[PDB]
Amino acid sequence: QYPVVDHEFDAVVVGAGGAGLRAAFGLSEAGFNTACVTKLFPTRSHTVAAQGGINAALGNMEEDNWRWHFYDTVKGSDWLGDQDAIHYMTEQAPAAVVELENYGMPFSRTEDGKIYQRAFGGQSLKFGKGGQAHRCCCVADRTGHSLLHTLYGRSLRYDTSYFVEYFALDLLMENGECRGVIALCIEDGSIHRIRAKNTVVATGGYGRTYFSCTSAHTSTGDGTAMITRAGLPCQDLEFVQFHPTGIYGAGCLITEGCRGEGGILINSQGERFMERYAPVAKDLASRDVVSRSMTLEIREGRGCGPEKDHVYLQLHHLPPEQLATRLPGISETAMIFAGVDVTKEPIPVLPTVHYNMGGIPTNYKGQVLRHVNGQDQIVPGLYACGEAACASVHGANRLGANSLLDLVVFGRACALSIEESCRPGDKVPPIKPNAGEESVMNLDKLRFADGSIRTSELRLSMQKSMQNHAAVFRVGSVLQEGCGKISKLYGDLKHLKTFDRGMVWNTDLVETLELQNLMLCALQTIYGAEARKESRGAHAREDYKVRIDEYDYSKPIQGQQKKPFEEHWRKHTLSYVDVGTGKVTLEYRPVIDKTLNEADCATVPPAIRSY
Amino acid sequence: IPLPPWQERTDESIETKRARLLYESRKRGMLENCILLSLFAKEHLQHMTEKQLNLYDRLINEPSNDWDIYYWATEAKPAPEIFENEVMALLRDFAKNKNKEQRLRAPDLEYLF
Ligand SMILES: *Cc1cc2c(cc1C)nc1c(=O)[nH]c(=O)nc-1n2C[C@H](O)[C@H](O)[C@H](O)COP(=O)(O)OP(=O)(O)OC[C@H]1O[C@@H](n2cnc3c(N)ncnc32)[C@H](O)[C@@H]1O
Ligand SMILES: O=C([O-])CC(=O)C(=O)O
Ligand SMILES: [K+]
Repeated sequence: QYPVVDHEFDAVVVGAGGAGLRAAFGLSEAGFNTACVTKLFPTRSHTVAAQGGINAALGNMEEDNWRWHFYDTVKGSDWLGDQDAIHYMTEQAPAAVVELENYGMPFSRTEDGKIYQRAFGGQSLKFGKGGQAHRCCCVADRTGHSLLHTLYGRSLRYDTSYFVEYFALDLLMENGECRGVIALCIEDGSIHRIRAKNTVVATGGYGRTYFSCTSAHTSTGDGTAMITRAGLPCQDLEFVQFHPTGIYGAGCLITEGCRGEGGILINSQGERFMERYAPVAKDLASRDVVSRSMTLEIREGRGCGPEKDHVYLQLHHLPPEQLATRLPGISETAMIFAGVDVTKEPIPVLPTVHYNMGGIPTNYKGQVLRHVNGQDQIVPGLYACGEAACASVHGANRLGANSLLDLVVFGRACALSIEESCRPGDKVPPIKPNAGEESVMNLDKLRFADGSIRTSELRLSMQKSMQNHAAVFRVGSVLQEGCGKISKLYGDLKHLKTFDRGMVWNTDLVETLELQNLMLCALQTIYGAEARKESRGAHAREDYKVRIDEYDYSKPIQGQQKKPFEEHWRKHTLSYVDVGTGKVTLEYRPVIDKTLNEADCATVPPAIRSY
Repeated sequence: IPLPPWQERTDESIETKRARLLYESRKRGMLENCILLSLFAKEHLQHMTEKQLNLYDRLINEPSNDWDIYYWATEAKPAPEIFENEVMALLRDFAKNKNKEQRLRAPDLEYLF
């Protein structure tokens, strides 16, 4: 019933974000016949929302060393990040930025023509001894767009074949090797098998598993679900990073500059509660302290609104000139989405999903990993980079301005590893004639569905359950009830009912495919959060408030008995899902503490998390 | 630097044009344009003539930066003369909520069937 168009390329890149465009442009510049599949126009990727900058120890302000950026990233990951990847990312950071500038990115420069660097919170010097660092290189406030505009423009110069508005359905796997991707043409509804010797998955995050995230409705974990349907593991999916101040309901990001310019957080009793939880830093404390404080205020009963589920962000005590000049765009955002005049009303705010540290496990070369009998093994022909991948350079918590760095470094790394292990025009591996039939069968079932639960109704129940069970507040009984609810919602996928039965721009069918991908990401996230009985980075439990490492790093290491692997939690989570039954399976692999070379960069041993 | 000069499509039917512009309105880069354009498409797409659909097509698909479209609709930055038309006026009117509607979540697609 469905004709299948076939395409042959040297390499296929799923995703036209910062990471996908860097990998596609790198493969095409190296001479490979490269296809780039994307359900959006490349400038419509979530990368365009990034208005900050990119971290790099260029030293164009003070004296800086990339090993200090290495130390800050390792410390920020709460020693769950792989130090060999953090070594590769931080060391390649200066060369990548200069390469981006020579590509044509209008980086904001200084008086002497050097790239200007700002001070994003969390950067230090001298291995954390002291001194704020200036590593954030920004292109005004359109760094994310300028990155997408430059890479997509240069990729077209090398004849990168773009499949704009194509929805990748599944990986084409055969005998444990990836031989391309089968995708859906959203315009006409034709199935296309884009065959290639190497596949690079750069599909972004999955923030839409929750009801309140700062990302667009497109971050649906599609690449994460493809890896899951392929029987391959996903890594650290419970580590969901929250931004403290997001508008209640919509989820739009409220910048920390509001609290910097004088904005305060208020509960349902007029109390500036941050004076109590952090008398030193107050409302400008660390994001984890602010988020858990807000969640604790809502739990104990001091929540605002008719449902008492959020707190207030007050700005009206500031003069109107400061609200307009020092905080541009905050008044328009609060009025348009919350119906709030900031000069006389507070902004309803709530902790909001912002970044996914987890995703597809890879090595520092971008090669996707699987776990076979307690050992890591490369999946031939499969690469991942960006927010969809778990290098892991961010470990348990991502630092600011390191995501755009993660995009360009490992997107380039994926291209380098493909061109160093293959050659353009190599023999395109063959696939069975009926390869992808399971994907087309699933697509046809969703199109001809007429059950009892609508797609929007199931999506709302999933997002609500994830918001009420696996968000900032995580405790045993709540997490376990959430696992049962999400598992019940996965069984209810067999009761879906869609309406658009055609194939011409079937947005209803696209969103129902994304709901399938969201449910797979939600199952692995909430089961991994229930199992991880510790507190590390963005994961904080009330029944287990201490970071459980192989040693107790609050005391001298030697003199203690090193806990075995099956007892401590300084280890990555590996999650599988039996798509037929929804059963989740959890494995674990160790954190890579060795660097690329100890002579050039020393391993930073774990230490107690200092807020 | 030069990207494909945006072309006005005249090969698709009016129903295919509305369906395409509905997809391109809901699937944006930022959450701000995701909520506004999806709710603006819910209220105007099925009633627009082909003239208005072609203006709405150019408004939401020609600008490379989604932030530029957002700043024009919120009147934070002056829109170009090629975009100052009737659809931009409706978008500015829709952005300045007068009936005090939701503007929180993207509308569910159950209003089309
Ligand atoms: C959400 C967000 C993130 C963000 C930020 C502000 C916001 C609102 N500001 C940042 C900042 O100032 N500095 C920084 O370092 N990071 C900042 N971030 C985070 C970071 O920028 C993002 O995580 C990053 O841009 C994500 O990059 P990535 O390329 O991995 O993800 P993407 O840009 O969303 O691209 C995904 C692409 O994949 C395509 N896709 C997805 N699913 C499919 C399917 N099924 N088929 C085909 N293509 C698919 C998308 O179309 C897109 O092109
Ligand atoms: O400034 C913000 O709110 C966004 C942010 O921390 C980042 O993504 O780097
Ligand atoms: K990630």
